[PDB]
Amino acid sequence: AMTITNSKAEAWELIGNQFWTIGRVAARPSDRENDIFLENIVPGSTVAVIGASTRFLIEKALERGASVTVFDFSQRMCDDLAEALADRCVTIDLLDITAEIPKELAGHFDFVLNDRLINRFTTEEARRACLGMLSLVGSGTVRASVKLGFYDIDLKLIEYGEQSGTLAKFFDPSDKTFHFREAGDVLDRALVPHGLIDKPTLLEWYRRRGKETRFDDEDVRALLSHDVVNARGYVTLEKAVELPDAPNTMLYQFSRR
Ligand SMILES: C[S@@+](CC[C@H](N)C(=O)[O-])C[C@H]1O[C@@H](n2cnc3c(N)ncnc32)[C@H](O)[C@@H]1O
Repeated sequence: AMTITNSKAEAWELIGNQFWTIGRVAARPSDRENDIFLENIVPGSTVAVIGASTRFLIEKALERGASVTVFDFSQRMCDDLAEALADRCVTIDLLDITAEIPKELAGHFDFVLNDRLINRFTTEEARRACLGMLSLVGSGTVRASVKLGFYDIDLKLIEYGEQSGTLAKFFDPSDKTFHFREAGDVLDRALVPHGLIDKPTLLEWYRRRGKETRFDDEDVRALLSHDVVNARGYVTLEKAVELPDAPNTMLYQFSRR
């Protein structure tokens, strides 16, 4: 019942294992990218993955010898993941990274990884999230990739919502936040192929997904330097790398010590 405080979790009850079985292939890290997420991580390391959907990244983490805990705010996601890994030794917990971290977990991980999870946030949600990741790692490293600029669907959203003159109703240009459930009829028209998941399932997933903010590189930097994220010590961006396969996707490694 943390789905009361965060109704976005409802969006992922809809999807479950479909995300990595029939979802858009490019919407998860490639083999190479799993490897980049994991560099200099060695057997024995404690690693937290936020997003139980990143099933193959989690599986390379375990194969590498790391002690992996997965966090996700959706019960089905946890359940389908625990099913796919029933033979492996791994901890899977129900948690909302934008909620305040349980004290029993502060500074408990060497690494916190997530792939394009920040894209599932609004700006104030993403600020809270980054704080949570930092809270988890204590003096460890956070590696978080972010997809930059607009999604293909965004381009249909602008177009088909301009012609309709509804664009301002569901898109805020101040920080580039979309409200999908509020484009109404435009959403249906703009939907693009996400692997082999069908239109009814997409539409609903989008509608349940709430608001989402789009980021440019300057936007991710502004987020990381924001007072809310530095409220408990100052943050350091150690590096930022443009990923090979994924779509204009920058991976950011940061910490606060
Ligand atoms: C990893 S992110 C998006 C990128 C894509 N799913 C991937 O694996 O590359 C989506 C996953 O994170 C989870 N998630 C989204 N928002 C969350 C939040 N606020 N707290 C915890 N988990 C969240 C969702 O349940 C979903 O499993």
